[PDB]
Amino acid sequence: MRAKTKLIHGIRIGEPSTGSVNVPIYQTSTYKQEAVGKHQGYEYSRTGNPTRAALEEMIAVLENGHAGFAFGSGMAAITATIMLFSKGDHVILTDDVYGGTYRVITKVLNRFGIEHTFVDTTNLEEVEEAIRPNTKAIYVETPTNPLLKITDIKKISTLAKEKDLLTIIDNTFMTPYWQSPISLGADIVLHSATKYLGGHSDVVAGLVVVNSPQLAEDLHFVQNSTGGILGPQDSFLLLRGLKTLGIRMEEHETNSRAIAEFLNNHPKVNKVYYPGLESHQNHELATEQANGFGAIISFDVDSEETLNKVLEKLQYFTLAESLGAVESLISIPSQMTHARRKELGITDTLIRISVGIEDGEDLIEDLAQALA
Amino acid sequence: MRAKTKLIHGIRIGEPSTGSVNVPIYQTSTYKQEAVGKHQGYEYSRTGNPTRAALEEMIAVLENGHAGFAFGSGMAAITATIMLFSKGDHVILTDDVYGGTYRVITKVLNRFGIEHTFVDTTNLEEVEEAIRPNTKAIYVETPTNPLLKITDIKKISTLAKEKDLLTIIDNTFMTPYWQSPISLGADIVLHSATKYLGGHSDVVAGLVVVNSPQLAEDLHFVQNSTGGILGPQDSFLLLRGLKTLGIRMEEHETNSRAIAEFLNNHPKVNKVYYPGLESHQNHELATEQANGFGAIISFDVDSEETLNKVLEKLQYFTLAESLGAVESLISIPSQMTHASIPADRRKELGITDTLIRISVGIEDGEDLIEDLAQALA
Amino acid sequence: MRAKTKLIHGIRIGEPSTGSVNVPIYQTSTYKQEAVGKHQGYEYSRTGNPTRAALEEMIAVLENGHAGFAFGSGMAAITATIMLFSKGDHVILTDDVYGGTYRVITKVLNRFGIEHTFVDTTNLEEVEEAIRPNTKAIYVETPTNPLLKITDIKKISTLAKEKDLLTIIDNTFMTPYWQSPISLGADIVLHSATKYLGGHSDVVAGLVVVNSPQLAEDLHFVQNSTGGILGPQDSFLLLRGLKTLGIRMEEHETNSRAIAEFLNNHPKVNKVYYPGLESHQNHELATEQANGFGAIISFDVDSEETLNKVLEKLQYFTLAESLGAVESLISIPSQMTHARRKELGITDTLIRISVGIEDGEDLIEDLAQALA
Amino acid sequence: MRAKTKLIHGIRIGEPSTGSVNVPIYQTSTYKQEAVGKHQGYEYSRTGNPTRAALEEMIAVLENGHAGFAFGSGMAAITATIMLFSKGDHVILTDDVYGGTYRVITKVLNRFGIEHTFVDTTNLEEVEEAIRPNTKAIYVETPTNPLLKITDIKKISTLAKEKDLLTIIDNTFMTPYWQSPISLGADIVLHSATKYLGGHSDVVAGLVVVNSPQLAEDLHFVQNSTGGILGPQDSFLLLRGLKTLGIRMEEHETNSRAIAEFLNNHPKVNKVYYPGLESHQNHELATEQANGFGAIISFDVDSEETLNKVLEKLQYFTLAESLGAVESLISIPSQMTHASIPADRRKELGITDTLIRISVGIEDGEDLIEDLAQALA
Ligand SMILES: Cc1ncc(COP(=O)(O)O)c(C=O)c1O
Ligand SMILES: Cc1ncc(COP(=O)(O)O)c(C=O)c1O
Ligand SMILES: *Cc1c(COP(=O)(O)O)cnc(C)c1O
Ligand SMILES: *Cc1c(COP(=O)(O)O)cnc(C)c1O
Repeated sequence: MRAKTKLIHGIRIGEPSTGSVNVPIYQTSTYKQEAVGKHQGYEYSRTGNPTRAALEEMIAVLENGHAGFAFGSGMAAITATIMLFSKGDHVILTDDVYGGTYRVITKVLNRFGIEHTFVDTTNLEEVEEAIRPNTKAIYVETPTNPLLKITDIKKISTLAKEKDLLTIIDNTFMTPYWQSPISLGADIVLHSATKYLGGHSDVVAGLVVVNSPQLAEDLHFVQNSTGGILGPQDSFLLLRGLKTLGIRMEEHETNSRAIAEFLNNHPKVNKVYYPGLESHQNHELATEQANGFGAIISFDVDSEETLNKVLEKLQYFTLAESLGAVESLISIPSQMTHARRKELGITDTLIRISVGIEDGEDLIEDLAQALA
Repeated sequence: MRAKTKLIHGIRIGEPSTGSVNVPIYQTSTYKQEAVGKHQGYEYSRTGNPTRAALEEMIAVLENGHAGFAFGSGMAAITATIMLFSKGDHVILTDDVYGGTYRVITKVLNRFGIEHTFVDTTNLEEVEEAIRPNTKAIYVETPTNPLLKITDIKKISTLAKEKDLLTIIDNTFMTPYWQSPISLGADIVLHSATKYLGGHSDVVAGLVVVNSPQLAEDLHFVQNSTGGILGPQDSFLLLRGLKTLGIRMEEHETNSRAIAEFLNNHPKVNKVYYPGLESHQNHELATEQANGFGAIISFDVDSEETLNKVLEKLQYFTLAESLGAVESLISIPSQMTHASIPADRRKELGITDTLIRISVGIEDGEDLIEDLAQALA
Repeated sequence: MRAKTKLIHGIRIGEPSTGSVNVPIYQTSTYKQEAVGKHQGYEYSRTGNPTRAALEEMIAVLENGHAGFAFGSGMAAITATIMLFSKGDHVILTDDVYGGTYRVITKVLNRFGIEHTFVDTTNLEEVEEAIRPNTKAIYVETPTNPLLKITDIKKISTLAKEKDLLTIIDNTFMTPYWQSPISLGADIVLHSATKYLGGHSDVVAGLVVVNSPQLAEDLHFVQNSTGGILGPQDSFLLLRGLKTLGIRMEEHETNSRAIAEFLNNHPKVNKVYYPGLESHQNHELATEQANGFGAIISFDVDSEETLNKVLEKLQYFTLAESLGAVESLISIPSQMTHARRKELGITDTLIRISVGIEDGEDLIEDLAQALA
Repeated sequence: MRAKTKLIHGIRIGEPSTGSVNVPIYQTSTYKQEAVGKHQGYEYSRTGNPTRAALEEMIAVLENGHAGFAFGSGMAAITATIMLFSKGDHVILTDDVYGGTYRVITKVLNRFGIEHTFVDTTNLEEVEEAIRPNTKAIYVETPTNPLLKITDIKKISTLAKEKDLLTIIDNTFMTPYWQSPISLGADIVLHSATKYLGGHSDVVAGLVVVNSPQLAEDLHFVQNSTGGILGPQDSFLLLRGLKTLGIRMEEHETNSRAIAEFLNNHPKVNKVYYPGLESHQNHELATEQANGFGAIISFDVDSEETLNKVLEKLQYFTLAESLGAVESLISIPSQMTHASIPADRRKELGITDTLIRISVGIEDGEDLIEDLAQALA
C-alpha cells in the first residue's frame, strides 16, 4: 500500500471483540487470568497494554521495523535506548543533537560510566577517527535541531556495520513519512512523538523502533524494568495524530519551501538554514535520503532590534517551546535552548520557526509585515 | 486538618482561571510565552504540566514533604530515585524488596556502576555492618511483599543520619493515610500509585516525595532529563482516587482484620502473615509506626489440592497481578511473583508453593469471609 | 450479594477480549460489520456503545430494574422520561421538585402540550384529587431539594397502579444505596448522576432505570431518536464513581447526622431540615422507606448578617452549585436557585449544605467558628 | 485570515491561566464563587463548560455566526433546534432528509404538536405553496444523503425572509470549509460533528450555530433546560479534529473527484451521484454555493452479484454506518439506511437495492481506485 494508505490501514481496522473501527482506551492496570499464567495476551499494563501495543505495532509498520516501544517522552525513548549499553561503553553523537540529548548524555548518563564523543557526522573521516575500542554505537540526528545539518545515514550505517557498531537515528524532524532510516541501514530509529507524530501540541511521547528480535527483547526488558511507559489515553491521541501525518507533512512541506525561498531573498535576513535551498550544505544528499525538506527553518536576522520587533509583531507564529504542530511556533535558540553554542554557530540573532498548516500565503505576509 | 479532611483540602479547591473545583486536564505539550522568558510558570509539559503539578503537590502534602514528582510507573519512580546516585555509590536494601525493585537494582542499575547489599533491615546490627565508605542510602520497604515483614523506620533513619546516609522508604502498602516516613526521619518516600493511591486498578503511576530543596532540584533534573513522566489524564485519575483514599483504607482495614482473624483460626491454614495478628513478627512495631495494618494478607494453606480448590471456587477474589484495588485480588507468589527466585531461598524467606496472597477490597466484609469459607471447605 | 459487594461485582469483572478488570473506553462512533447487518453487538455509538452499555447495565442492577439508560445530564434523563408522554397527557409532580425539573415542565414541555399539576405529595388525598382523565404519571422527588420533604413511595405507587398511572421517582438524593423505589412500586427511577453517583464533582450525567420491557423499548427509542446520550469517557468516570458509592454514602451519613444534631441545637439557627431529626415532618416514614437520612441539610439562620458572615468564614464548605461530592458545598437557594419560592418556605436566610467526606469533627468546628 | 488559517487561529491560542496552546479539558461539574453571584463566567457545567465554550465559539467562528451550541449527538442538535418551535408550529423540510431526521420529525416531534410538510426543496414554487400561516421555518439538507441532490440555499433564504420564516441548513456533508449557509442568508446551521468535523470516527456530537442574539438566548435556554450537552472530553477531541478539517477536506476532494470520474466511466456502473459530475442535477448550483463537491459518492452497480463481489473484495473500504472519517467507509442504503421506506418510494427517490454509498477517506487516491477496480471486475 502507498504511504498515505499505511497511516490509515497499517494495523487491522476493527477491534476483535466489538468491531470498533478505533482502538479502545484500556484505562486499566491489570487483567483477570483464567488459570495461573493463562490469560496469555495481557497480564500487567507496565509490561503490555493493548492501546500502547497497537501504537507500538503502528510505528514499527511505518518505519518497516521489527518491534515498536512507547515511552512517556522523547527523552524517555532516548534514555531507554542508551541504557541498552553499560558502564564502559562509548557512543559517538552528531555534535548538534537536540539540547535534551546533549544534557542526558553529559549530565545524567556520564554519571553511569557511559562515555561519549560529539563529532561532525557530516565528516565521515572524523566519525571513523572517533571510533574507540569501547565504542558500541553511532547516534545521528538528521536534520539537526536547530541548524538542519544533513548526515549521510547510508554511509554512517555502512561504517557502523563494518566496525560492529549499532546505528541509532533520531528521525523526529523528517517523520517516517519523509525518511526511512532502517531502509538505509539503521538498527534503531527513534522519535519525539511530542512533535509531528502527535502533531497537535497535546501529547508528550517517545517511540523507538528496532530492526531485530534481540534488540526488541533487550529494549522491552529496559522499558518493563525502568517503566518510562506511555499511558493509554496518550497512546490513543498519538494513534489519532498518526492518521493525518501524511496530509499534515505535505501541507507543512508546501508552506515551508515557499517560506525558506522568501526568507532567503530578504534584506533583513543574512543567512537561512533549510534543507530545500540549493545553498544548504548537502542539499543534494537531502533530496536523495529523504522525500521532503521538512518544516523547520532557522534564519539569522541582521540585529537584536530586528529579532525583538519580529517577536512582538508576528500574528500566526506563537512564541513557545516545541515544534511539529499544526500551529506555527517561533523560538530564539540563544535565549530558549540551554544545555559550544558559539562553536555550533547559534547566533544571538538566530530565529527558529516551526511552520504550521495555516495558509502558506498568510504565513509569508505575516513574516513580511514582521520584517517591514 | 484531620487526615480525612487533608485528602480533600490538601490543595486549594478552585483553580484560578474559572474557579473549577477540579484540576483541569492540561492535554498539552507547550505554553505561549508573553516575552522570551515570561510565561505564568509553565513552558514545556515534560518540565512541568499543571495537572501533574497539582498531583505532585498533593502527594508532597499528604507525606509532609518539600516537593513531589510523578512518573509513568512505580518502577520509573524507583529508577529515577536510584539514578540520583552515580557509579561507585552503594545502596543497602531490604532483602525481600518487591520483585520489580530487585530486578532494576540487580539487572539494570548494576550495569551503571551502582552497587548494592541486600540486608535483613529488621536487624539494625546487620544494617550497620553493611555500611561501606561508598554507601549513600538505605532503601526500606515496610511492610514487605508478600510476607509483610516490618522494619523500624525511625531506627533506620537515625542510623542513616548518623552515617550521613539518605533514608528512602517504599510506603506503597501503608499509603500516606497509615504511615508517615518523613515524620519518622525519611529523606525520600515513594509509591507505586498503581496500587492504593489510584485504588481503581486503572492507572499505572509512580510518586516520589523528597524533604529538601537540594533533593527536589536533583530529582527534578533527573525527571526532566530522562523524562519518565506521568501524563495529564493519569495525573487526573490519580488525583481523583486520592480523594477516597481515607474512606477506602478504613473499609480495607475492617475487612482485612476480620479476614486475618478468620484465616488464622481456620483448620486448613497453617500460617497467616498480617501485621495485625499479635503473633506476627514486630506486631508491636507495626502498631507504633503506622495507624493501620494493611489490606494485604498472605496465608499458607495445608496442601496443593486446597490451593487449587480456593482458586477454583472463590467468586469475589479475581486472579490477577497487582493489589490495592476496590475489587479483591488473589495471587500465588510461588508461580506469579517469586517464580524467579530458586526453591533454595524460598524456604529461607518462607515462600511455600501453598502460600496465597490476597488483596482485600471494599466488598461487604461478610461476603468476602463467606467466599473464603466456601472455597476452603 | 450485599450492597457494598454489588457496587464492585454488579457486572462481570474481566472484559471478554483481554481480561481487563475495567471496562475499556470505546472512544469510537462506529463498528465494522462482518456482513450487511451481521456485526450484531454494536453498530453506531448513539444507538449503543459498550462503555455506556456497561454503565446502563450497572444502574439497572443497582436499582433491581429491567434496563438502564445514560443521558448527557440529569435534565436530559428527566426530559427523555417526560417525552415518553405526548401532547394532551398530564403529569402530577411533587410541588418542591428541583428548579431544573420545575423549569423544563413549565417553560419547555408546556409548549409541547404536556400538562402538569404541582401537588403536596406528602398529602395523598391532594395527590388523588389532582388526577385528571388525561393523567398518565405521578412524578415524585423524595427527599426534595432543598427542604427535604419526604413522600411515601409505596402509597404513591399503590394509588398510581389503582388509577393506571406510571410512578416516576427522582432517587438522586438517596442514591440506590439508601432507597429502592422499584422495590416500593416505582415503574421508573432516575438520577442526576452528576451528584452522588459520580461523587467527585467531575461528570455531568443522568441515568434512568425502567421496570418493564415495554418501557425499555419506548425509552430506548427516545434516547436513540433525540440522542441526549452520555459519552464513553463520562460513562467510564461514572462507573469508576459507583465503585465507592457505598463507603462514600456511609461517611456522608455519619458526618451529616452529627451536623444536623449540632445545627438543630444552635442559638443562631431557628429551623433545620434533615430527615434524621425526630422533629422533621415524616421522620418515621424516612426511617422506613430508606436505610439512611442522606447528606443534604438546609437550615434557616436568624439574619442576613449571620448568613453573609457564615459564607465569608467557612473553611471547608465551597460556595458553589451542585451537591453529592466528596468535598462540602454550600449554596443560598434564595440567591442561587431561580426557575412560590415564598409559598414553598424558602426563606432569604435559608442555607443548604452538601456534607462531604471531610473529617466530621473538622466540619462541626468549621460550622461553629462560622456561627461564633 | 484565509480558510486554512481560520481552522487554527479562529480562537486565541494561549489560554489565560497558563498560556497552554490547547484548550484544557474541564472534567468538572461546578465552580467556586467568590461571592453569591461573582464567579469568572462559569457556575455549572450543564449551563456552560469552558472546554465546550471554546468548541461552541470555534464552530460559530467557522460558520460566521453569533453563537454556537454543542450537543451529545447530531440528533440532539436537530431535536434542540426543532424544540425552539411549539405545538401548532409548521416546518417545511427537504423530502430526502437523513433517516434519523425523518424519524425525529415523524415519530417524536409530531407527538408534541409540531407539524411538517416534506417538499422537493429543489423546486422553489412547491416550497412556496407548502407555506401555511402556522409555518415558522424551512429546513434544508444540501447535499442530501444518499443521492446528493442540491438545494439553492440563497433562494430558500430569500423566500423564507420574505414570508418571515427562519432558514435552518444541515451543513454536515459540505462542512464550514466548502459551504457557508449564514453567508447565503441562513439563520441557523447545524452539523452531525460525528462525521467530518471530528473526522476520526471517534466522537458522537452535534453542533448548532445561530445568527442572532434572540436565537442564542432561546436555544441556550433549550440546551440548559433539556441538557443534551456534549461533555468536555468529546468537546476536546472535536476541537482537535477541527484543526485538520481544511487539509482533510482538500485530500477527500482530490480522491473523490478521481473516484467519481473513475466510477462514472466503468462498465458495471449505470449511474453515479456526485455534485462534481457535469451530468449531476444542479452541478452548476453545486459549483456556485460551495467551493468543493463532497467526499460522498453513491453509484448504482449493474446487478446483485456485482454488489456482493464489491462488498466481498474491497480491502480499504470498511462496511459500517457513518461517514466523513479519514478511513474509507461503504454502506448499502437499501439494507442499512433506507430499509425503513417501502420499495414504493425507493423508485421515486431512485434508491435501487444495487445502490452503494462510499465515504472517500484520505488513503492514497490510487490505492482506493485500484481497490474499487479489482473489486468491480
Ligand atoms: C511496593 C511496591 N513498589 C513498587 C511497585 C512497582 O510499581 P509499578 O507496577 O507501577 O511499576 C509495586 C508493584 O507491585 C509495589 O507493590
Ligand atoms: C447530514 C446528517 N445530519 C445528522 C446526522 C445525525 O447525527 P448523529 O449520528 O451524531 O446523531 C447525520 C448522521 O448520519 C447526518 O449524516
Ligand atoms: C523535542 C525533541 C526531543 C525531545 O522530546 P520530548 O518529548 O520533549 O522528551 C528529542 N529529539 C528531538 C529531535 C526533538 O525535537
Ligand atoms: C442536580 C439535580 C438535577 C439536575 O441534574 P443535571 O445533571 O444538573 O441536569 C436533577 N434532580 C435533582 C434532584 C438534582 O439534585
